[PDB]
Amino acid sequence: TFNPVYPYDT
Amino acid sequence: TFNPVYPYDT
Amino acid sequence: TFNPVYPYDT
Amino acid sequence: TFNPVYPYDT
Amino acid sequence: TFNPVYPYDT
Amino acid sequence: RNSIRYSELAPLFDTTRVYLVDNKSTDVASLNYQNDHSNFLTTVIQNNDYSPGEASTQTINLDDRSHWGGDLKTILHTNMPNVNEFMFTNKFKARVMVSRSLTKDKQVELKYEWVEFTLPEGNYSETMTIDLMNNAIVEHYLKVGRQNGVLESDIGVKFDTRNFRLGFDPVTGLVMPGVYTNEAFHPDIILLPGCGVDFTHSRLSNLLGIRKRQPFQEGFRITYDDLEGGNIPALLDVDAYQASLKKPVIKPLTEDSKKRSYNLISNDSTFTQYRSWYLAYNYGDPQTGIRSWTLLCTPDVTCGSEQVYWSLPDMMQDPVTFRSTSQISNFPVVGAELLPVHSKSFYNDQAVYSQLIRQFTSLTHVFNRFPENQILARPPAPTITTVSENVPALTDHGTLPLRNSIGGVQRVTITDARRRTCPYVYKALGIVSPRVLSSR
Amino acid sequence: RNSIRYSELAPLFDTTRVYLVDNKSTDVASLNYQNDHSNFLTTVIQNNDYSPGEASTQTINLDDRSHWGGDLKTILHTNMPNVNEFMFTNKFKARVMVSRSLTKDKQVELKYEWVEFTLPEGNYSETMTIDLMNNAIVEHYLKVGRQNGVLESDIGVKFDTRNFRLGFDPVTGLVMPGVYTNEAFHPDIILLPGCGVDFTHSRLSNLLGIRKRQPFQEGFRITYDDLEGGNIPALLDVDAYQASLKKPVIKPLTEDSKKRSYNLISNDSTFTQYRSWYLAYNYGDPQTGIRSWTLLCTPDVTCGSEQVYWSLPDMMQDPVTFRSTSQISNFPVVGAELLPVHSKSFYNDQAVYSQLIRQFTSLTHVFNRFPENQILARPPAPTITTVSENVPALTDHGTLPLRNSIGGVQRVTITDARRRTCPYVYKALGIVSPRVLSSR
Amino acid sequence: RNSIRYSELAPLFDTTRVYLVDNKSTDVASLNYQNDHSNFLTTVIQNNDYSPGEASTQTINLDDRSHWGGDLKTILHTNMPNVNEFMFTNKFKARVMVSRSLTKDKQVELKYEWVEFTLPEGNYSETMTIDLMNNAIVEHYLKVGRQNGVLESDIGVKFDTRNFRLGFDPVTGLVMPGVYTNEAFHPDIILLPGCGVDFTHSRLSNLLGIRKRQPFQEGFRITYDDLEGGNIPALLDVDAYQASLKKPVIKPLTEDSKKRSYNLISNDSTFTQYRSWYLAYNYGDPQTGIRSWTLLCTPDVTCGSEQVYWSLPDMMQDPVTFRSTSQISNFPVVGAELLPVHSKSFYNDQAVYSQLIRQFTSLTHVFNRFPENQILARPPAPTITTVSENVPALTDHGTLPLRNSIGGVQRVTITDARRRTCPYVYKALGIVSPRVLSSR
Amino acid sequence: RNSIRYSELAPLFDTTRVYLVDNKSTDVASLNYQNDHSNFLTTVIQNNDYSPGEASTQTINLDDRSHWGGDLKTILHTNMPNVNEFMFTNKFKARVMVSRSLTKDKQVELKYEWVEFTLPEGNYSETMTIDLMNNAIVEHYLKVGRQNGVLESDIGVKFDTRNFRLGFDPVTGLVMPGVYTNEAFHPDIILLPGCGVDFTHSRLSNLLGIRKRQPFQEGFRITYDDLEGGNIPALLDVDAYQASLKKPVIKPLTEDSKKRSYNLISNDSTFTQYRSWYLAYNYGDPQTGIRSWTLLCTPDVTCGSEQVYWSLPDMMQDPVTFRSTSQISNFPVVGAELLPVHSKSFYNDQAVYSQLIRQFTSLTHVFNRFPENQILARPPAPTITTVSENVPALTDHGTLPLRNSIGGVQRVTITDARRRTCPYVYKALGIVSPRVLSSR
Repeated sequence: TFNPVYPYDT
Repeated sequence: TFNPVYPYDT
Repeated sequence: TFNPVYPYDT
Repeated sequence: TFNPVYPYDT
Repeated sequence: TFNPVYPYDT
Repeated sequence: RNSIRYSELAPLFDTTRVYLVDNKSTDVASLNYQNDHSNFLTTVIQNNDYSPGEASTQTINLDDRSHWGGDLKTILHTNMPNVNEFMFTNKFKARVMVSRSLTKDKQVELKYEWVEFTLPEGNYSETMTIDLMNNAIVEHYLKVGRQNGVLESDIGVKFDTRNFRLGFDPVTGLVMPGVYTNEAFHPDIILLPGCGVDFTHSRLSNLLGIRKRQPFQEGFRITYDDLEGGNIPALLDVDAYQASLKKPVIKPLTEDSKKRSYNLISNDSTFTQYRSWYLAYNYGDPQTGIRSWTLLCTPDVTCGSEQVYWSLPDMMQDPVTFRSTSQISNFPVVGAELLPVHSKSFYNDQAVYSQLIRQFTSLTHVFNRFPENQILARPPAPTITTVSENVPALTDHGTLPLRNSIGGVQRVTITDARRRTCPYVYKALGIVSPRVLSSR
Repeated sequence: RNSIRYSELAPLFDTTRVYLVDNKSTDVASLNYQNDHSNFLTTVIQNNDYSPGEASTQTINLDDRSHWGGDLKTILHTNMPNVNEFMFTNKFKARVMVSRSLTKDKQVELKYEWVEFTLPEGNYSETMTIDLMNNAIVEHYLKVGRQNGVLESDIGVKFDTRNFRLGFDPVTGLVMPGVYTNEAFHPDIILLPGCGVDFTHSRLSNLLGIRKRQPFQEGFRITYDDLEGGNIPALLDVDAYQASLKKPVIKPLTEDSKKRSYNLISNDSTFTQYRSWYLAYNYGDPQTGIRSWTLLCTPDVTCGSEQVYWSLPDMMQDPVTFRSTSQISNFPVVGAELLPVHSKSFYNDQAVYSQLIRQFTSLTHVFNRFPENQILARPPAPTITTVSENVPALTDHGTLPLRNSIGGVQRVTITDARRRTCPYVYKALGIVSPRVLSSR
Repeated sequence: RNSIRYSELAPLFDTTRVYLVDNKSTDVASLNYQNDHSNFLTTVIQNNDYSPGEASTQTINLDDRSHWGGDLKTILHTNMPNVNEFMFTNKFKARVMVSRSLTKDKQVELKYEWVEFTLPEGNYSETMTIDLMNNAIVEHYLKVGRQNGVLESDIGVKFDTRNFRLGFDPVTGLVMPGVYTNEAFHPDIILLPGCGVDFTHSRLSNLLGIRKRQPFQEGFRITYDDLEGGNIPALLDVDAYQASLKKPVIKPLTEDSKKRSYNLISNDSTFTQYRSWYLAYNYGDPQTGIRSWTLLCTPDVTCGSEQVYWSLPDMMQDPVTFRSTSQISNFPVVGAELLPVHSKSFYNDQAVYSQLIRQFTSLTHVFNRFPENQILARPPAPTITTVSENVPALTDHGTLPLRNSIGGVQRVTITDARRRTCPYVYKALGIVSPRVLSSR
Repeated sequence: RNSIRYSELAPLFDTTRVYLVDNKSTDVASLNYQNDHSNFLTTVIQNNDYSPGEASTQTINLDDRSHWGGDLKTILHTNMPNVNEFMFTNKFKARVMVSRSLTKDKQVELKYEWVEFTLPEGNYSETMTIDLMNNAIVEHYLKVGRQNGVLESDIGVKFDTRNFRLGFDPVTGLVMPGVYTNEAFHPDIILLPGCGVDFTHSRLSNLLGIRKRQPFQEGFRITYDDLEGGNIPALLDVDAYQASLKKPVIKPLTEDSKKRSYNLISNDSTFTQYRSWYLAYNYGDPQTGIRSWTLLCTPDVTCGSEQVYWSLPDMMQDPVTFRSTSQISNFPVVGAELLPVHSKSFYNDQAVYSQLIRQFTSLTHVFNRFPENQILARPPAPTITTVSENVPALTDHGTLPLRNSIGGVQRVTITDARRRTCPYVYKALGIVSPRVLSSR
């Protein structure tokens, strides 16, 4: 339940 | 019979 | 015997 | 034991 | 024995 | 002999400086409020004590025995948009087709009408401005055209920028390449039978680079009918000709992918019903064509160098023939200066290699909706785009006569050609340096 | 009659030159120290013997029998950052969502609050400045948002630069392309219900190119509520429509990859709850909308041409109404000049072909964190970026009255609009050339 | 002593300002109409009452007892095209081959003739201008050449821009690389036996950057015969030589793909019949060649800085030797100024990497029709293109004598070198500030 | 008192304007003919009647009782080539190897000689200018070198632009990377034993950006011997070292593909016999090396801002010490002005990514003939190329004394530093405005 707020996929 | 007036193909 | 004067090939 | 200090790989 | 002085290969 | 006195301070002699400036913290609060940097009040006082207004009571007195004058240099800075409503660059009338109908058994009823399209303020660059225009023609078709017959095939009026005639072969009567050579030369406007455009109330004309050879005759209307001689020739049926190797040639491509008709005048002629301005100008009858009364000119995005006039009603004497009044839109003028806008020019060989890539860059073919039709296609971006750019202008007017009693509060006013404040002024301020001129 | 005497040197006549300069090796050592190039002392003496200070004793005497004046040209050079704290371009208040909660059984409790984000001084270019702002909105969400409910889906306030409305179809009620056409037109700010931004204490406003039509009314607050008419329309469900070939169309894409909601007002409406300034301006009610009290203007990175005032308290007579004092922030002014900063303009068709490549170039999608959401996406880079650039200014003030006894040490002082030294001055120096004006 | 009176208004003293401006709403309506911004009338009155014309009755009187003069600064702005008819940049005579025939049993009858080709106004940039020229040579061949014998192989006259001689080997007598190194150095014109070009009536000469070392001798004709020494050498048969590894070498490629002959003088010589100007200049006899009477110069697209003369017939005294008349094309002159056009320079390393891509970008090889023939190929685009750019000119003439009685309506007139209005003026206006000079 | 009379026309007072202009249709025909825009005649008359020449009889008389003077502003415009013969930028002496022979049983006989190579006028840009030079070194080898022994391996003299020393390792004694890091820093010239270059009669020196620290000592000769300390180090045998993983390292690559020797001083040393200027300057003994008597400077393509002098022999009085004569090359001077040429600077990150692509773009490796040899390779193109650009110069000289009797035909003459007309002038013209100065 932690949003890194970063699209690691792409 | 509706022209979206937009070439969706390409 | 007509020269279109244009290289259609390429 | 000599460091050329240069990434020859890439 | 003639040097064209030009790298024709590449 | 030549003093300069103020309330109760040591008298000064020969010259000094009074400053006209908007910024002052005090006056902004009180004085101006409902005003703007083009019509404001300001205290010339500059003395820390004294409540503005109470300042207004005081006065700077230039010795009475002599007629004074003052050098007036000013610093003007705007930030007006290429395309906006106030300058008349966001609208433009054009006549398009409204309805295509099947009538009274056998008649084809075409109904055309004039309509004024508007643009969304700002959007600089010339090319893009063109696009925004073409788009507005469309946006309208979307709200009226289609839903009343009229196909895309018969969209009247489109601003392009190329020489539909480069391929052209004097014998064939066709653009051999099978494609209107995609390079940009100058803006021009293309029309279909029955329609056309009007700029009577718009400076955009000047953006396209098309002007009347007789400016003062208010009335810029360019009809289809006017674009005599010079209808975009047709395309060779490149496919037929080649595969066929008599020779097909005479075959002038009638449609295209997604089958749109190139409105050819007749089953015979090599010419299409599409008329191009640019053609008529240099390819049509020079004595009677359009080249007779219009002029091919350099674009210029600013749409037209306009001037602004200054006025300091309460501080300078009224120039020769102006009469003093209190009507903001008639104050006497003391200095004229071009409105701070230049045409910066750039190089983007990336144009049309970019339109090509720009289309993928912009997730939509919004401007290129008809990527097949050689006409309705998206005009080529020209190398060398222009962009209106705002620049501070350190101008300098001459010495002007002064009143020998300068009021505490002076009124500054920058007006435009038609005499009206100009909303786009961010900073205006001037420095006056009085000095003797003769005696009484 | 018109001499110019000094200690014990041959008398000079008619004119000469006194130099005001900071550099001098001697004085820097002693005199200024705790000062800077905007408030310093300097010896006008220029005689190799004599200890500065002891120089201070001496004086340049312009013949007493005449009132003198001197031409004052100066060389000013700064290097102030586009975005910094002193000029008020590193902060800006905006109201964002703080908490999203499940309350009192059935209530959805939304708590919004104002907060002031700051930027890291320097970072020029307009586009990038935008980005840094958007990033600061985020950086905050990272410290408060998420850890209090509030999803990304409902991030209030984001500065973009495009025309969410190009695709729009007057019938469909949707942006047919399924994508908000990715081209940059002008900066604008988008808001979600309940939030908004405030620039009351910031010049960044001027960077976005959005100004009040009535400047002097201190108070720039632009609420969601203000952006009436002109909520970003929604996207066509391009997938559904096509695959479906009734016709789905009415289907307005509700989310996106990684499923984020486009906050649509209701299960029906084609409009989203996202309101755009740029839209309200030219797409909303002209008489009551925002176009009524704000003005769409050219960007300008400098944030606003501001002026600086000079003062040579110990060498020029005090101009008309200034009174002599010793309070550095009230010295008399003798010359005004715009603060040395220009807007250089460039062309980068590489923009958005570059954002596309820039993202791979920069090893992180730091600015583009939401590469799917058509809104929260990273605004398109506009072709034609601007960059504040510092430039030396060889200005020229007029002849100003002088004291007939010039002190050995003169004090030079450059102030700004609000009257305070300006830290960003690297070089300031002037040349004065006295000459007669009349006699006593 | 030095008054300035008007109808019935307070007298003014020492100086003031009369404004010459076209814009005025009233006068445009009435006065000018059939005129343009280069020959118009304007009321100097500036008093809101009074019907223009009735204004014409009134007069501004500068005190009679003194000889007055006025400073005249003006603001001129054009938008004239690089290539247009009025400036003489749209035409140019050249001699080409008309017919190739089989005659009187064994004779080869070659008939050459002079002909004047024209260009489509506007089309800036130098390189492209070249192309448009080369194209016009072709367009003609298309209407006469082919249909009268003459093959492409023998097309006379082509403007190129490279150094056919870089590869050249002093022994081989050939351009070893087998290709004329495709880089652009300077424009030059290539000719075949018997033909040539003439610029006697064209400024395009100046665009190519080729001028006579003795300008005033009207008559710019550059024949094939003139380009002595310096015929483009021939290409090594790269294929033969290599595959052959005696050594073939001596083999000078006689044709190319699509088999076009490189017109070699004889079955022996390494030289071709193609003569290049650029070669003759620096590779031919310096004492008798072409370098003897022509000069290699920097291009310059403007085609030649020309000047325009102002005239205010009804307001300034007629300068020294001009006599007063009413013939618009002989009015006295009061100020000269260069015609507002500059050469902006850019960098497009994209050139020739772009010609390469430009050809795909432009859907046609319209300019490159012969992509094999090393000669007739499309000249390389040079890095650093130039483009005529229009710019407002804030010029300043000196103080000029005035008449002591200034008419209500003044006539303004901007003329060109040959004395004729200049159609390309969009804005012209001036400010005059009278002042005393001596007494009677 | 202060009249200005002409033949029989109303007398004029206080001032006016005489115009010096070449264009006039009449005079060009008759007068000048064998002249050019730098030495021509012109009638000042400006009166439509009267045959020029017969005009010559008339005279403009400035009242005799006073000494007059006139303001002289001029408009000068050239178009002189970066590299041309007249300015001394098309030639340059260098000493190269002529013959390599096997002699008197065991001797290796090396014969070196000085020779002057020339360049083909025009070819701007600095980088390219370098290339053209290097090419001329070669072109010579092609006519003498090879056919007399001397291999490519031992080609003396080559202008490069990089820091052969970036890779260098203080222990290894080699450029570890195995390649001289291909980036451009400044032009420099490399020499082999026994040879060198001389610029004594050439401004190209200034193009390379290498000047004498003592200019006036005519004699710019830079021998191999001079480039003491600072011979290009050698390359690591990257292949050996790696594959070998003692460690080979000490192995300094002796040749390259196509086996060319890097002339290493001995089987031991890591240094090559190739000496680089750039190295000697900042890497050699500062007290005795080359940095002692030469200076590393900014390039500048113009080759050196030179000035031109004006002269109006028949209209202005001869300045202080000039004596009046009739020898065109000694006329008195009345105004000096820099010759209208600037250094426009551009950015081409495309350089060396372009040399890489430029080579394919140009169908030949004409400049890069030795694409393997790390030395003889083609120097990297530097980011930021410079290009001489011609620009009109609106200069302004001061008021100069006039003769009280101005001849009908005045002679105008623009000279250069060495006093000789300058062929590259396209337009020259001036405006003179006489006015009183005192009386007799």
